[PDB]
Amino acid sequence: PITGLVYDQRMMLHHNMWDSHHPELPQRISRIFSRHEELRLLSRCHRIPARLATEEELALCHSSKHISIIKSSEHMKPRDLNRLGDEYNSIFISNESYTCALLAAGSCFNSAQAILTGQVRNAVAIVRPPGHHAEKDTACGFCFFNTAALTARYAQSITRESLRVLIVDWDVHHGNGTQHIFEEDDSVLYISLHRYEDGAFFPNSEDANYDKVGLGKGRGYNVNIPWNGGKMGDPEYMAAFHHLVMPIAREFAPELVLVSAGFDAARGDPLGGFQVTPEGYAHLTHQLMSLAAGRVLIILEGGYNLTSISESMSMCTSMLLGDSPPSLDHLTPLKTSATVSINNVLRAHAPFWSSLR
Ligand SMILES: CS(=O)(=O)N(Cc1ccc(C(=O)NO)cc1)Cc1cccnc1
Ligand SMILES: [K+]
Ligand SMILES: [K+]
Ligand SMILES: [Zn+2]
Repeated sequence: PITGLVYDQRMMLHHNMWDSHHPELPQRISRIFSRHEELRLLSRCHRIPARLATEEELALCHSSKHISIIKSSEHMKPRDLNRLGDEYNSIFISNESYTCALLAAGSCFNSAQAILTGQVRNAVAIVRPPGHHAEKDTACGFCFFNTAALTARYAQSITRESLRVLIVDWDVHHGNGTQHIFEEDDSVLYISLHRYEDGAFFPNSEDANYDKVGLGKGRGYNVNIPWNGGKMGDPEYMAAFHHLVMPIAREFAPELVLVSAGFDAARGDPLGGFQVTPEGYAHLTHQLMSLAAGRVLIILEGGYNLTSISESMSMCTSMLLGDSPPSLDHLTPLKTSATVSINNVLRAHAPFWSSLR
């Protein structure tokens, strides 16, 4: 009945030296941590230390060239850093970025290890930079290494290769990197909910559509729930969990649940344009706690309204600690396009999941 929490101020050192107001701010993590203390949640958790991921651990998911390039940025001059960052889609780099990405990954490794050895039941990781857009061979969308994907593989490395890991990605953006890393893998089930807009929303790829179900042995093990034409919120997310996320997850029967918990679908986010409430995130967390004997690790991804992410992530930790879910508002009828989205995923995944028939 113990919840772990990892937070390390050193991850604030990654910064944008040319645009100091860039939304992926150092204070994202310190604000979430401060709100946990304000709400007296922090002292209810067992503190798990951060550590650096090793280069060998990074190789679980990333190419040696990509590791070596990001590693080399630690010693680069500002001119090198600016030009390297511009080689990627939506990346800024400072001399501290590599170490910060290592600490984000190693923090989650330590948290997964604590869960899998029975030291804690569940855990929350207040980490940056985020991970889910990072691919095998490249950085993207504020992410250098794929923390959640690396954690799944690390979990398998300390248990058995076939350990069933569910990754639920509720960041408003598609986790293109996580999908691609596990696209041919049946041991890691990837379920993403994301604003899609027929491919017009970042990261602007049809890879995020509902018809991408995985490849090879991973056919059926990639579930994309894409949202189009609507300011989605609690009713749509609750419905997707009831009809898709939870039935598929229960049938998969994961042994560990990782949440790529971005909070950019939250009410107030400057980029997501959605209205998931803090009580909504609490209910999503509480539902996931019914899987894998409660072995759930919540990993911060995106989310850019400092107040919204602080309240939202704190409510998730409150759920991990065993507090009762706060009451949702009256769930309005679903946006018509949300019903269309859910039906499209149901038709795409009915060949693979008997719980959907
Ligand atoms: C800051 S930006 O506007 O230039 N942006 C870059 C960006 C990359 C990744 C993430 C993230 O949270 N991923 O999970 C957020 C932003 C493009 C954009 C435009 C509209 C909506 N979303 C993204
Ligand atoms: K997502
Ligand atoms: K997969
Ligand atoms: Zn995001």
